[PDB]
Amino acid sequence: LELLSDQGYRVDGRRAGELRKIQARMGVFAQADGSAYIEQGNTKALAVVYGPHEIRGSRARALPDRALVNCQYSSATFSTGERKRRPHGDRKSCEMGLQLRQTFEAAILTQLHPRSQIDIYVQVLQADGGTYAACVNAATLAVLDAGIPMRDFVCACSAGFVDGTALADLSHVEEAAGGPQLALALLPASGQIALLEMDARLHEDHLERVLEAAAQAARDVHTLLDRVVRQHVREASILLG
Amino acid sequence: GDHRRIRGPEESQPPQLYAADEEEAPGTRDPTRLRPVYARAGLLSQAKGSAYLEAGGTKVLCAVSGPRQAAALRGRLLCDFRRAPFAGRRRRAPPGGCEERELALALQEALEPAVRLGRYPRAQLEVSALLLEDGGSALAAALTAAALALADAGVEMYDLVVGCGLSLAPGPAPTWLLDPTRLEEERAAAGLTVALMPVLNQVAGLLGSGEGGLTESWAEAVRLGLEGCQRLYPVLQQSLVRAARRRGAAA
Amino acid sequence: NIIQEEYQEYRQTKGRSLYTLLEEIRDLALLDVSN
Amino acid sequence: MKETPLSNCERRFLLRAIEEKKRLDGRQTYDYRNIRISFGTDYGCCIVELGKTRVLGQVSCELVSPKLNRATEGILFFNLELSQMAAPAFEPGRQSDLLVKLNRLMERCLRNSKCIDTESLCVVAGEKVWQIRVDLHLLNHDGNIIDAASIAAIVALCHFRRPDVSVQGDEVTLYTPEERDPVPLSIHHMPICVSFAFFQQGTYLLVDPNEREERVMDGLLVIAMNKHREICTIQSSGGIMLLKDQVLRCSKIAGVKVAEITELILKALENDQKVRKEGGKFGFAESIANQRITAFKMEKAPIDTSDVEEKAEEIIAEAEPPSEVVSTPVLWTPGTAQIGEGVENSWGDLEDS
Amino acid sequence: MAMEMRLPVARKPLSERLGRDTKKHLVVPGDTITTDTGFMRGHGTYMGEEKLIASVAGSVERVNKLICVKALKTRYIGEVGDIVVGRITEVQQKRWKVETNSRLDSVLLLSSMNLPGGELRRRSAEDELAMRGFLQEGDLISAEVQAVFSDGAVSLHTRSLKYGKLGQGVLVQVSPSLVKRQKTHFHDLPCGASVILGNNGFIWIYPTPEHKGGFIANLEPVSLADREVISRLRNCIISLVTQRMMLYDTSILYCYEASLPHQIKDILKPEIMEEIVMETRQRLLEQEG
Amino acid sequence: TLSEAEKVYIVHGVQEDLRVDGRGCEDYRCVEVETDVVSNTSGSARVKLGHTDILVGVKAEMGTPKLEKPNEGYLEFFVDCSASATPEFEGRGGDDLGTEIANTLYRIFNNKSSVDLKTLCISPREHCWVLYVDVLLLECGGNLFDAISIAVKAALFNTRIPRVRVLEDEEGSKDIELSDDPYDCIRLSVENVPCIVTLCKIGYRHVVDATLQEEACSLASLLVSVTSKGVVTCMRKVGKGSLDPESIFEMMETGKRVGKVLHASLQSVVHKEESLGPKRQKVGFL
Amino acid sequence: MLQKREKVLLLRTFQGRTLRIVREHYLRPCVPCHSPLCPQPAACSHDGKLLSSDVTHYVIPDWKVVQDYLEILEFPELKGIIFMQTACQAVQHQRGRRQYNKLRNLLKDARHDCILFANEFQQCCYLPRERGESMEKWQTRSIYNAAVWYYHHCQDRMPIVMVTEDEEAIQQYGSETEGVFVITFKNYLDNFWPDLKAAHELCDSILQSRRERENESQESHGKEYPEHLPLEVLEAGIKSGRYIQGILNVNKHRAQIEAFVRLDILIHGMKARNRSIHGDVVVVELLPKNEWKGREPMPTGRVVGILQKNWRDYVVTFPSKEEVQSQGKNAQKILVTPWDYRIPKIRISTQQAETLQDFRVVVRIDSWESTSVYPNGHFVRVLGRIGDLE
Amino acid sequence: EPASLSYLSFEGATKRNRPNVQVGDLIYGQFVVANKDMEPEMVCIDSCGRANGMGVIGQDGLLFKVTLGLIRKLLAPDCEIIQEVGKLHPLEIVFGMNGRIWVKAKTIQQTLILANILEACEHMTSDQRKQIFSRLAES
Repeated sequence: LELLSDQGYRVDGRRAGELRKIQARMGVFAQADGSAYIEQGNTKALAVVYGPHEIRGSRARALPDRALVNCQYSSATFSTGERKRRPHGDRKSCEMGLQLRQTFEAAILTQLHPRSQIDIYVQVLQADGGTYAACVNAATLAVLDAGIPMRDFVCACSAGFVDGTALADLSHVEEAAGGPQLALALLPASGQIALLEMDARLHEDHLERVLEAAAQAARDVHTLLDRVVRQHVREASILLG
Repeated sequence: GDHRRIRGPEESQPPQLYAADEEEAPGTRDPTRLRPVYARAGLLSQAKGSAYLEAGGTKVLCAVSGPRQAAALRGRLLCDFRRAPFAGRRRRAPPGGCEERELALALQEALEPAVRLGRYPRAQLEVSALLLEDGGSALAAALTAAALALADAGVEMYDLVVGCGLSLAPGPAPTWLLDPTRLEEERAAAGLTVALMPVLNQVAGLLGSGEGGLTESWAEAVRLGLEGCQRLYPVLQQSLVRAARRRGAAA
Repeated sequence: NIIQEEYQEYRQTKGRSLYTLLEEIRDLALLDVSN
Repeated sequence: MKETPLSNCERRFLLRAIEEKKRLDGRQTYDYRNIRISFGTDYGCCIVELGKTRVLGQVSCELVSPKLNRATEGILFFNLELSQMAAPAFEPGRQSDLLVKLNRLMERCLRNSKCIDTESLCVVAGEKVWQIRVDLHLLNHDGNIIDAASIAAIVALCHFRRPDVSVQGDEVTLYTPEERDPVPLSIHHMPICVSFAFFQQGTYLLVDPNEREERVMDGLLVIAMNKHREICTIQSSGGIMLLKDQVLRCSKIAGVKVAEITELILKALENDQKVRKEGGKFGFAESIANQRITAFKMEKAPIDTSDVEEKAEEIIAEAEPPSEVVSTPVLWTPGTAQIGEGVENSWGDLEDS
Repeated sequence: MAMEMRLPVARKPLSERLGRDTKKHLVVPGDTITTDTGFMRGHGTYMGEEKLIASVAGSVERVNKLICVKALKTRYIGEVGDIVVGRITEVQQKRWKVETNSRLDSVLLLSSMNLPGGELRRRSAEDELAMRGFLQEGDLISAEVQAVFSDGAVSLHTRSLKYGKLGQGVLVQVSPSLVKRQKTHFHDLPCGASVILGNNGFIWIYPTPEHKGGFIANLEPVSLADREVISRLRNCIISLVTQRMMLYDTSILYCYEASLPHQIKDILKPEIMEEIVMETRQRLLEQEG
Repeated sequence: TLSEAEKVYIVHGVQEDLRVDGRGCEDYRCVEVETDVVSNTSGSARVKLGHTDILVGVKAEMGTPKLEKPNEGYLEFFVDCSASATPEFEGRGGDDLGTEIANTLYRIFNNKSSVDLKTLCISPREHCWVLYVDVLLLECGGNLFDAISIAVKAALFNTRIPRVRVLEDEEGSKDIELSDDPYDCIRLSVENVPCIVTLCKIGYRHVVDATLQEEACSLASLLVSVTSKGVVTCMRKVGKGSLDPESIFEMMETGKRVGKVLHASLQSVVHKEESLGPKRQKVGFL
Repeated sequence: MLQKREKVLLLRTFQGRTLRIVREHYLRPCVPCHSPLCPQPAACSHDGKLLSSDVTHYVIPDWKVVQDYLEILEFPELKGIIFMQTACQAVQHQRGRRQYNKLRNLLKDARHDCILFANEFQQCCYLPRERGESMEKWQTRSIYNAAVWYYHHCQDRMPIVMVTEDEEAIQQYGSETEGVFVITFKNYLDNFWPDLKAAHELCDSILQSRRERENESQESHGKEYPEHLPLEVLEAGIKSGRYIQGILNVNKHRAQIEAFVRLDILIHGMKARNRSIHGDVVVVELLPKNEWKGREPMPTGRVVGILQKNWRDYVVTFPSKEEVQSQGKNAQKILVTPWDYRIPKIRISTQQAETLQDFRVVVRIDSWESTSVYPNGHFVRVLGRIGDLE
Repeated sequence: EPASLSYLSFEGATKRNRPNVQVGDLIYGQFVVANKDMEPEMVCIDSCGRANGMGVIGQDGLLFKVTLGLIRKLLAPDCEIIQEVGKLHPLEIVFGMNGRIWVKAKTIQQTLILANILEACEHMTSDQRKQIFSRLAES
């Protein structure tokens, strides 16, 4: 099956270094302390966070120096072509939520809430392509909605490598083809990487180019989400006064 | 499969699905009769309170443990419903079942309206019921027995709980029946079970689902359920009298 | 070309090293010089 | 129970050392702790010791029916496990956030690299095919669990030898090491993990850190890269914030180190095969150091089995025979009978009525 | 009774219905704020390398050396001499625990409590037994913050006559940034009820205490003419708090007067709220302006 | 939880036909049902009764008939309770509530005439259609039963069930052949799908659509399942207090009337939403 | 910039499971048109192979004229061809990999006038399906609209000639835009290119062989080999004395025809050979003397079932590079060439074909299937290297 | 079980001039109650009350762990281990009967060498072995 024609167009019609269309929203729920909603291409995510509160259970499990970030992950049973229902014991949700806890224990400036918990929940309503970057961006937006301070605006994007070229924002069709996928979590101001992932084989000479293309696609996501945040803050400033 | 049990065959189809004897015909009866019931209290010796209830083809054993450590200002009432695997047409998975949890909750939302937990702060009561055989109305036995066990174990309650059961005939002129059996329950269209306090005259629990959609049949099903709960009371009246006469005379 | 600068850079340590000596000390302390 | 806490003197001591670029046990930055392999007697069993860590690897295969779809391959389980003896803290159900990342590291490396040939592990299609199942155990925790676990899995998989079968027409047959000789496996490449630790916000790095150096570190970078020049996985984790020249430096380091490690592994497997083929003695027994106080050897010994007949005979003869009060069974009504002191009446009746 | 079933309507963004341009300075996390020779960081910002970097979305407010960013969604932060309202969630041996929408729990010490009697009779260990009897689980108090602990905790005291356990009424919870700072947070609105505008986001509405500490129960029926007023204020408070309006006495009085013409049951519609908020906006515009 | 004085004020108000919102003893707050929100599924709904939030999905798949009857399909319910709704629902903890709702829904739908079962069988003893109803709790704001029994009738009204004309003949292509048309489906005749009506009892008066605060002041309640035609399917009593025989008879009339009005108004609103088709766009979560 | 749209699909898997997979589509403003009269160079910049205007016209098959008649459109006298990607996609998803590989070689060549056009990635040539449709009608509609757009972008300067083998496109589409015709192919040739009579004769050849085509393809139905049957039939048919059974061999000069049935019965044909291999024990009836053939009329047979079932285990090879790079790079199915002329080719599924093109391998056989003309297989083990004695 | 100090157990400590003790610091001190009836309790100045080197120790050294046998061997009146080991590298040690040792050499290299070579002195009996080992490590 052709994943890259001779003219250079992909299956869905975009070039190598081209992103999908994103369409976000801020302030979706009322009961919670924060909310967000993002649709990166054809993947629909959702995130809900709860502000610093008293530690549940009170089982002397606190940290006297910082706060306790607790992130979960779930997925609807109609998120793909087949039903594929899973119990709440799978190790895919735990490992992705553990990478989420790892990146948000590094992005959030957590040494300001001693003896406090931060509960982060992510719900995926339709998964087609990169789920990790959509969850990271949806929870960054939900945390911003909650007013929690952070060092920067963390954003994630993936990439690939087919026939000597580097792709960007791979889809499920391209992902399920046995290629060197790779994902980051970037802080735009400093260029630092909070998490790095890859799978399948790839020669060492093209790692620099796949990583650079992924970082550039993350910097391209940064501007598009930045305009959404600026429009939201200008909206609320207009509302206030 | 399970690392805490003895592993056998991975799959096992019971011979009922291969049973070449076609399903028989139940028959007919008078819907104004009750199966004779025998009740005994204080059966187990190592339990704080226990009771054993048997009527026709139904065999249920209930035991009550005393208050233990751990709406406070009030005590909890833990419940646990479990039926023997050797009951009914087929075998059942030992680990559990959604039917067992639904009936456990239908028990919990029916024995708490009787006892007064405002006398056991920070304590809790645990009730365990076991069905040795399913030969008729079951929820009409897991309520009477778990209330008799509570009354013989010396916990303070406002009144007892007496249960009954009903089922709907599948004919062109359906009529509700009292104390149905498996031959009259698997061929039925609907069923109803009531939990009535006989003295306080207050319904404790209600449950019913089926094909009867006119709000004039359920009035009779409810009120004949109330007549059943007022007719089963005297046997439970003499059962606790005999139980207390023997317990006191045992000193 | 690129292979030999970093070859001489990231080799296992050559010969008489401290780790060598301290492991010698460990297995001579646990030795048995009476059989 | 928990682990001894970390003082504020050890942190200071490790960090003045690391700034000065000298470590406790003498090895410089770009060094490994030397390795020591030991082979069992039945195939697919080895003991690797990296420094003072131990891992036990053991492969074993078995014949099942191949699911639905993928009718012409075989399956490959894995199950890492952490033994309570590795360290005080490990507890059967209280360390559930290391097991996951470890099993994952191992599975992504071994199964996505496509070095084992699971194509040619079929007998029929739609019917019985071999299902291998690797198993590793951690015995002693001294830091760098994953390098040792990976080397262990590699050696255990490159030392297994299957059973073997005859298939012709539509008929099966299963041999045994006396009927037919066990057969090796087919291994394309050898993916071997490497780890790096970062100290005081990426300013220094140290190759192959142990458990104390592990408690004074920010985050970890692992880079799994098979032989030749082909990288197979990387997984940054911990608390680190990385640059881009550094990933390349790390890749160079892992290349060099995996070259050397593959040298060692190949040499050890060859020597082991030579020993097994010469005809000498092998196994876990003939590995115990003899120049050491805690080893002792004893050939066989008949102890004296000359007396047991007499003792048993006199014991049986010298004790009281079974007695002869025989009891009677009572019959109430077919179905129930009682034996013992019995009950007075025939049965209770109208006791309280 | 018809059980009206309307359909959702797309929201109109940019607030074009009135039209305003902001003259403020707005920032987002990662933006580099002014980096002159010497400045002091406020709450909402942090420092990197010779840089003042904003860490939360909001608007900068400076008073003469101080760059800080004021976020529009936070949790309550305690300050000395601040009126708060809370609920008891735990009764301990020598304290209670009260939830007041803060990052932690708030402690009400037994040493600071108006015990029944309201005078100098005694204080000893005999009271410790019955302290957990009257202040039971899930009760409402209205106290004043005493001091700030070393980990963001707040200690609150009840050493007055206006503070103590509250009685009948309704509670409405909003965000703790819509209550306007004043010098009198206690009000006696000339409608038939009163209100306490807790700085932590707890709004309590209760009828006027007829003539003239929790000693009185007064568990007797409340007249019909008082419930309709409490329901009117409850709905008006929800209406004013929702879109933007900052809450205080005149806005609530203005909307209450504006709400007489039509019934209390029918005001839940998106447009009736709009036709009341705009009317209150223009009445405030023609009064203040 | 709420104090004793608040409970006394609320019960007195209920006895006076006044409530904190301002409605009466029988008024019902509006809802915002919608359809066709999810793409990958074959039917959707989104019910908003207040602070609560529901989202469901129906997917029709190929399957095998059960043993007792070959000319039928079956229904499988699974009421998930997402942990984003409330922090105490983190991981384990939403299992008991989900099982309670799923078993109640099964009892509601466990009848021969619920919608149909002939339509979902194509070849006796060899094939049948299966329906996957997937409820997803997003927020909890009280009265969850009616807010789910409405989103189920709504999603069931929006099913597709793409028609398959494959011949079962052995000589012919027995393997299931579809119609190859991406927009060729069939309706489901859901006119008489029942719904649940909850009637909380406070004091000696019963209240429809009680809020969480008004639910905490009540001691018992009864659930009735009524179709558009006005027939009863299931009847389960839930609560922590006794009820008395009389109040059953005087709650049945209110359950019947509220059910009839609820069903007629839902038919009217669904026909209004359906009268205009691909126009009006679709807005949800954005 | 771009404009998202969707595409549903109905994929049928091997197990009989269909699914409504949904997928993406991204339109663009400016699809390059690779023409020398594009009235704005910069917007696309024409960075590829670019025609030179000398021709009288331009002919675009709609989908079929390149599906089957492709073998015509190679003559270096033919000039001015442009391919619409929708036809390429049709032929790829309908004609396997061989015809498509010739087509893509045709395109990737600086000898002809072939280019490719992004009909489906252009913002006003894309059209969505409607109530009541088919791939053919939707296809012709899309091709028509693409033609009209290309004409109007050309400013009505170069006369487009839409050729079809559809007749209804002729009667309707070709009458409502001045400067563009919908004519049949032979009419195209005659009307324009007489001295190409060689093509005229090859077209008449292929059109008479076309009239054949439907007759051979509709006289084949849905069965390829006689279906087998039980054994009790074969005991009886032996005993009653209507079935001989012996060994069976094949010639090797001629190995698809000259099959012998050692009692010699001449088996002619694969459809007569009925999925069976040498060294086998097959039961056979006789046949009427009016249908026997020559080497005189010999007693040919008919095999219905195989009692006893004797296989073996051969040595085969993998295809060549320039025909693997076209298989994809994750090419599940593959074809293998045996080493003796007596054996058919075998269908197996592997994922190492691009790094074993210098080795002999070994396979076996599990099941002969009738929806394939070949038998299925699976790899067994590696062998030595082609070139060294070992 | 963990032990238990008191704020006034240090030298000259009162309700006002409390001593500075953080979490995760090493203390030299002696026991006064160690029966199997309570958590052990230790005071940290003296019997009389003048802290003789006791209190919080360790600022630029290394604390490692050895077995009880080596501690018993070193704490002997006829032990020449410390004198000879200190002949090569000047040192100062504070032994602990729980299996802990605090060392402080001059150079970090010497501290590494003393830390490694002291754990092995329980074995490798003197004379035929010790002089050659000392000569080899001289370097």
